[PDB]
Amino acid sequence: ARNVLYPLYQLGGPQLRVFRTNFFIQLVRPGTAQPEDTVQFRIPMEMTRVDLRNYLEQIYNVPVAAVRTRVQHGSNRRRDHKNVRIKKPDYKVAYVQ
Amino acid sequence: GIYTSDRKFVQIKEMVPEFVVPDLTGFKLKPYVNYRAPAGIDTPLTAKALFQETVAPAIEKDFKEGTFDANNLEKYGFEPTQEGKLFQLYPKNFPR
Amino acid sequence: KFVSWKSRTKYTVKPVKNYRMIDFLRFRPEKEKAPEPFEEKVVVVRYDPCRSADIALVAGGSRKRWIIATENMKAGDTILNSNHIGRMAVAAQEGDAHPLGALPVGTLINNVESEPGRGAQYIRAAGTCGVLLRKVNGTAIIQLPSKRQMQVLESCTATVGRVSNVNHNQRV
Amino acid sequence: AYEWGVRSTRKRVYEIPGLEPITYEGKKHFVPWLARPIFPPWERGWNDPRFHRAAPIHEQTLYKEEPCYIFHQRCRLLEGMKQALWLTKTKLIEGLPKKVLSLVDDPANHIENQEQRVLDIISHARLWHSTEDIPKRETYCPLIVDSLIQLCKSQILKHPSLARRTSAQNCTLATTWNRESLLLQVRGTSSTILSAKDPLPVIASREEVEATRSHVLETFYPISPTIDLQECHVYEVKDDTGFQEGYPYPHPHTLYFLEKANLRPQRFLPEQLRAKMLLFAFANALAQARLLYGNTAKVLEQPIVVQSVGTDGRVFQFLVLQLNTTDLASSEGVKNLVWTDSDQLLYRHFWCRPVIKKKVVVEPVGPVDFQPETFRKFLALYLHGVV
Amino acid sequence: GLEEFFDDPKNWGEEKVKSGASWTCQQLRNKSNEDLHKLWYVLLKERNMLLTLEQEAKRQRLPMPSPERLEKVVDSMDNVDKVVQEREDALRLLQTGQEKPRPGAWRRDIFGRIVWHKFKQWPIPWYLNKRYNRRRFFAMPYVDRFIRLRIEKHARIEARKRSLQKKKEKILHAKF
Amino acid sequence: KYVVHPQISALNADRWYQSFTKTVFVSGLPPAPSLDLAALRAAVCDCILQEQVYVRRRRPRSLFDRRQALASSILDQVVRTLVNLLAPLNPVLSTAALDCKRSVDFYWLRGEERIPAGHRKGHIDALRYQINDKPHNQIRISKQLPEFVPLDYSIPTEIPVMKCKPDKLPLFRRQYENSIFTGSKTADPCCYGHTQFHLIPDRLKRERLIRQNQAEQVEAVFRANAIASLFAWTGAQAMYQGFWSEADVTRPFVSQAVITDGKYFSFFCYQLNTLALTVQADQNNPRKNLCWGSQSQPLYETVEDNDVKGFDDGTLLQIVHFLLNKPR
RNA sequence: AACUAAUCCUAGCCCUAGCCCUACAAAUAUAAUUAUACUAUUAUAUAAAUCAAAACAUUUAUAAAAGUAUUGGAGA
RNA sequence: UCUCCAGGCAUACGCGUAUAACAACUCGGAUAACCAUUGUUAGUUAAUCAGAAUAGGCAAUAAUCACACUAUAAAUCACCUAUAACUUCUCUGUUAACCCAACACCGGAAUGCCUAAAGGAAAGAUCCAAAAAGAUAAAAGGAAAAGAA
RNA sequence: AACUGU
Repeated sequence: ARNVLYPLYQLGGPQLRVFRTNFFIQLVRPGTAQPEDTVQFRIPMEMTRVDLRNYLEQIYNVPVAAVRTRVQHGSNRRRDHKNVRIKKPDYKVAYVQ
Repeated sequence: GIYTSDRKFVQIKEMVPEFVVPDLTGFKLKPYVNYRAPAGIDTPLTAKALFQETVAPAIEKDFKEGTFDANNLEKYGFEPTQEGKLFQLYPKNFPR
Repeated sequence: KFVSWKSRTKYTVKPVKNYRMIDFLRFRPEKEKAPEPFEEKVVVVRYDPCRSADIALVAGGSRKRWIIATENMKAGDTILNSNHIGRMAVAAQEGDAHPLGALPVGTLINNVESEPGRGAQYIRAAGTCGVLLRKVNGTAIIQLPSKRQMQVLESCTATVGRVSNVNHNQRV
Repeated sequence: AYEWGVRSTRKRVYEIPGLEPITYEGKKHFVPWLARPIFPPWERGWNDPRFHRAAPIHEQTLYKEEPCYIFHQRCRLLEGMKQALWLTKTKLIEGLPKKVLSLVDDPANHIENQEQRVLDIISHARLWHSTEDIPKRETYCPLIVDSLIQLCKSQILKHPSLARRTSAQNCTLATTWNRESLLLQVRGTSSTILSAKDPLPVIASREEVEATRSHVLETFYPISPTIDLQECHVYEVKDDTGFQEGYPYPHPHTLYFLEKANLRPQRFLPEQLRAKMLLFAFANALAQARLLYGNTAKVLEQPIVVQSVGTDGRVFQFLVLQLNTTDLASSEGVKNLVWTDSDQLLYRHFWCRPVIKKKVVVEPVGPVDFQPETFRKFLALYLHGVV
Repeated sequence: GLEEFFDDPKNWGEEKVKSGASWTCQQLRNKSNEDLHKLWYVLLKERNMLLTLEQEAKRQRLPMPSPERLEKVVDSMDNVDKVVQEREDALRLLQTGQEKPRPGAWRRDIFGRIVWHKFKQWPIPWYLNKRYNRRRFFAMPYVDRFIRLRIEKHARIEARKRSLQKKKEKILHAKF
Repeated sequence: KYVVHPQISALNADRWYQSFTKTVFVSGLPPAPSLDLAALRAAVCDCILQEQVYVRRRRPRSLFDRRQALASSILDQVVRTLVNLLAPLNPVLSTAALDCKRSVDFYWLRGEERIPAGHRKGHIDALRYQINDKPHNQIRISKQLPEFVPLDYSIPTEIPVMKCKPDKLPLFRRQYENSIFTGSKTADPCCYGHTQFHLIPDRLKRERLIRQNQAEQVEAVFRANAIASLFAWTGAQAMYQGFWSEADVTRPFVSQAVITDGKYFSFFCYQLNTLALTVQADQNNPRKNLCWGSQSQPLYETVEDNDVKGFDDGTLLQIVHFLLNKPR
């Protein structure tokens, strides 16, 4: 879940459970050359790779062997008619084996 | 997780969320609804409506029977505190 | 409120990250001794980065501590420290700490204290020597490096001899 | 100026009766227009080790009024040898045991190409072992001892009886005993405690053991025997031989202690090393005696013999200790017998790289003024009790 | 499953995919609490596939078939949340009377404005939390001049508003 | 140049290393004095009980290295006693050199790539690699071991080839010294060696790998480490003999390696036939490097009281066979 | 009838009148906008001078009675 | 493929998409070609590379291959004793011909490796003006070699 | 002083 507040943990505190997930992910054809078992995903920047591992394993029942994630910087060179820089939204690319 | 001394990460299992996934097998509710399906008149649930639907019948029956007292208000559903529940309405202590 | 760089819990004679913790109260009665004449060994005369004069490591009995070095202080010397105020003057060797009542008139001294229990504040620089101008009963006159001749009680502690770099004033 | 007090620190309304001043406690934050509230101690609801503070020694339940003086590796005795003798109630005989000297007199004991193999090992231990041009004592000093032990251990071919002993890894030796009513404890570690199934042969006869009664422990006024020892008020009474009970080799043959500090100021003096060895060697022997004969205080009918070797990779110290008495409460009586060989130089100097002076190779990559006698003395201790 | 991230193989290459109306709020309210939780994931799964398909379309520089499908799902997903939130809000008010799930209060900043400050949970209390005390919730004396300026600024805005209306009125006469 | 980790968790890691090295890994052991084998068990039983139950040492502060530290101590002791017990039977071991956690280095080029961007766009650049390994223990001798198969031996099993670049799999190129090292300097007389001992960390151990679902890769982790260490180590000796890619070895370089996960023990044999992996030197070479490895096997079952139960001599026999083997 | 150019009417403003006023998420004063401990936490002096006195020094405003008396280097 | 030139590669700092493919040929490059411009899409993958408990007790002796050898310019937490905790791999950085100098500046810019295997092109075309600038050469002479005052 | 296209 993104854009939400998570409970602070103290010693002996309850296990963290997300009953409804706001994370939305997109499977993308590999831009680079990757092994066939490897799968690329565009995921929210606040998601952890463990969350993706749990996300795929639980919601989609997909077995995962390895995960590699990268952050792609969004170009801010573009400017509008007023000469105000336009920033491409940064996205996280996750390589899941 | 928490980073200990020497800047070494130590994952806290409690702080790592566990995705509770509902069982969608046999569930008739789907991404879309037919254009055939007529819309229902919106009746949002409120504290008064929830009290009327759930709490009012119990108190009404007890009041007529005479078995109503201030000590047993929690019996009708009052929670003096939200502590102890996995989901606390206030302060909110659970993720969506 | 500033974090002290002298963060060592215990006084030590080893260089401290180096800086050596100096002691300007010469007569601190060390363990297993009475408040009476006791002797210490000048183990090594090293240089203190945080002080102008070079420090002499004085080790006696069960306690080791750094101190400022006098003109002739060198490694392996034996230095005496006495608190007893004898009826007659106590034998004085260069650099030894005794009450001004013990010291004899005219001896060059250093690391003197203006008031009893104040601690050494004058003649701690290189080449500075205070002359014991006069001595009577429990009173003595010490010429401090500021050129102020001051009279103090005999309880004040004076170390005989000039400070190291004896010819500092003679530098040309 | 001498400052009394750490130099670091240097460069109505409430009393009124009938009403209480208002404070920003309700605000939950400081505001200049409200008085400072009085805050009671905070309760976290759980115990945090990060913010937990160890209680002072006196508050501890294990606190004991009597002070227990504990000696460890870093402890350095002010009097060195003299203090160690008094604490351990031992009598010192200069040189190694007569038996040990005779062990290497046998030609079979001498290793084939012993000097050459030692020379090669020293060169390997200093230069060839690592890719660094000039390895430091922190590295080569542990290695040279291990290589020499292996070279000595290779003699199992000549003497199969050497298979009866094995070397542990930094076992812990500890004992507690009283000297003239002074509570003394020695805590020791490090070494490989070479242990054999049988005790090392007794060096001194019972008549010599009784002769030690004449010997008197030297005293050093005014300094106390407990100087340089860690004064402990929270302690537990323990005797440790370095192994749990049932160990196949209950008898320790040798106790090795190495000083690999590269810098001389970081290196303990040879006298201090032997003093540390004496206390540590004494503790291990005492633990064996207490286990065998219980906690009773008496003259030992069968002395316990243990050895210790201390080296920094260039200087080698050989120590042999025989425990003759367990009645250590008194300062006079039967005394333990210790044989000491000190300042045995394997080599005066070693050049880790070829030394070219005036375009001439004055010094090769090898030990300078190498003394094979030191290894022979080392070999004598290792083979003692087998050959 | 991986296949769930993708559309029906038959639907691939189609101009559009036949889909119905989005879930309305009342129908979701009629559904049970457990059903609502189950539905959200079902709604989400289609959204991810549509989002998954859309990104591939962006990579291929191709249009997304039946883009209204994604909007319908989002409407269904959004309607679910309010219904679930409404039930949570009703129970919270009854048991505690709090109109907000998170503790909060109105506080004055250093600029003299009054803003709702949401309280934060801390492992330590505020009085032993020096940093929290370091945080400023008080207005300086000089802000009184700013407050007067703010009142004057509001009056100026109304005066400018009348000027804006006057110019619009002129053209109304000119146009008509 | 790429920085290669001998022990890695990558899928098909053994295949990846073989492709860069041109090593063929045949499953099983290579084609081929009594010492009271029962006595070794009793001696080894005491050694296991010695460290686990008898030796007294300060507890580690971390509390996580305790399991790893214990495994190292028992393995070292068994090795130490084994050398002494085997010394009377084989005098070669007396002259042999045993290395404790010393590093093996090797540097070689396999594959190529074209720079796609930058000031050097379009220039062809070879893929540079480096393996630095520190085997738990290894035995170095001054005489080459008996060859396990004749030079130029060809088998149907083929070297792997990697679809993706080494970068795609986690492997990062860094500029630093190129090193080829046998575990000791060229000055050291022992320019050959018998066996290598490896201890796998907890992260790569069988229990974690099975939990991670990479149970099949447990052998791959075993295979990758063995192939990396032996090839890197064996190649250095041939370089110490003057042989390089264009001066490929005239005699195959052969040796053994054992990898243990703390409980299971695996035995590996490597023969180095080709020093030519550069395109120029490999342009004309029919030889291939051959590796023979055995699956990991438990050495004992459990430690009860002061008596270890279920010790497996079969693994011990392989160690006995390795220790007794000497050059012909 | 030519290229460069030019053409236009509202964007809004201004002054009085009237009126006072009392109306997403997430992150943040730590280093503001850094999801949880550190480190206690904080604005404001006669209003002056410039200026006038042709400089400059005390000094120099900021309904009728009446700009009168008084005051003032009796001068601005 | 030929002729010729000879500081190259990493990290730090800074920059922030200038990266790459495609499509454009107007504007930007201090002129074009060609793109560094314009538009579109892609990119940089980390358990290993990089960034992000407490209280007491107690420490004399530089380095220089540290040994000898001296010296003056003066140069070294640990470990013990207790208390407390009790099974961990996430987050973030990763592209580029790049930065500070108004610029695709001429200079400014920390460190390691290495000196060509790395990295490059002085020629927009034609003519062979004079004059001017730089370089080389001198019959005989030598201020109209490097020594003295 | 020599030296050299100064």
